[PDB]
Amino acid sequence: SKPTDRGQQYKDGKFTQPFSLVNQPDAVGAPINAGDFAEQINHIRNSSPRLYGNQSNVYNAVQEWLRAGGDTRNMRQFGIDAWQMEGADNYGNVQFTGYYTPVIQARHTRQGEFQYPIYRMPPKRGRLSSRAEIYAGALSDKYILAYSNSLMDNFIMDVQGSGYIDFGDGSPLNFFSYAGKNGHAYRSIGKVLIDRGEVKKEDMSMQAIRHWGETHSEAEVRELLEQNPSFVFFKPQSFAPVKGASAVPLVGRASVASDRSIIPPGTTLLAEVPLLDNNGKFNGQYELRLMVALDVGGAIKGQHFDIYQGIGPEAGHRAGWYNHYGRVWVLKTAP
Repeated sequence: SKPTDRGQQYKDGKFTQPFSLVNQPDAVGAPINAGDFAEQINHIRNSSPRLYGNQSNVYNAVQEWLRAGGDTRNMRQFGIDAWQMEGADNYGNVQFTGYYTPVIQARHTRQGEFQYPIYRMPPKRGRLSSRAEIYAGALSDKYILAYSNSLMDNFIMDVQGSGYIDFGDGSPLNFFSYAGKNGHAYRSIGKVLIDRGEVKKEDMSMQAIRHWGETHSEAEVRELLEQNPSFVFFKPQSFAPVKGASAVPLVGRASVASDRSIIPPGTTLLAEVPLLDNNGKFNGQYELRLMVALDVGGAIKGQHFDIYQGIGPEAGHRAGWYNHYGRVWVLKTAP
């Protein structure tokens, strides 16, 4: 009837439309990320001047409001309208998932836990080998770019097509991009997990696949991954800050991926974000933050938001691996 296990709340009435204008958002206090929000807007200003010009009236009003105190009760003084989203259940519970930029730990030689090679493009002959054959050592060692400490991390990098690598020697972060693919068509690992009853369809995502790997043995991970005979090859690439589809560098917890047809890029959002414990479970608390839609995702549709958590392990922990719920108000100004 009315579950609360994932952060759902029912104190804002029943919604009859996708967005509803409220006199004052049901959120106490001020956003906690004013600095990050400003930094995010500055990135839009410099990286996407066209988008900035079109939304500047909103950003300016929000900035003025924040400097004056940022309390949600004083938003109207600045012409800021708050449109509450009905969410996934028409009770205002907005579906939230998280994503982040992983930093793969790797070494130049195979040592200790680092035993999973990441490859550059081999000759056409070697490209014919399946993932299983490659895992078995079908390719020469001269094509190995690095030895990671996680087979699952390598796969997630395969799907993404690129990834950041830390060799642990204090040198600059390494970036590797898509160079090519092997001669085998890919198969969905997520579909395999869904068919096996291991992961729920609605909770399926790259993060969910990541969590499955963490809760399973090396043999089980390898067995699963081998169900996809495709394999990806990479090449060194000059470092570039993480950007969303909008081409704007993303600021952790100040940006989201959203459905363009519902929440256009550049849209300002005030959100009560559900916090998670060490097991990825809603811990009872929420954080009031401002965020801008600056990315998209293949499975991020409707009123579902994918919060960019940032880069590294901490961002990874905050990302979670299944659906959670918060409240969101789209901020706009009336002419």
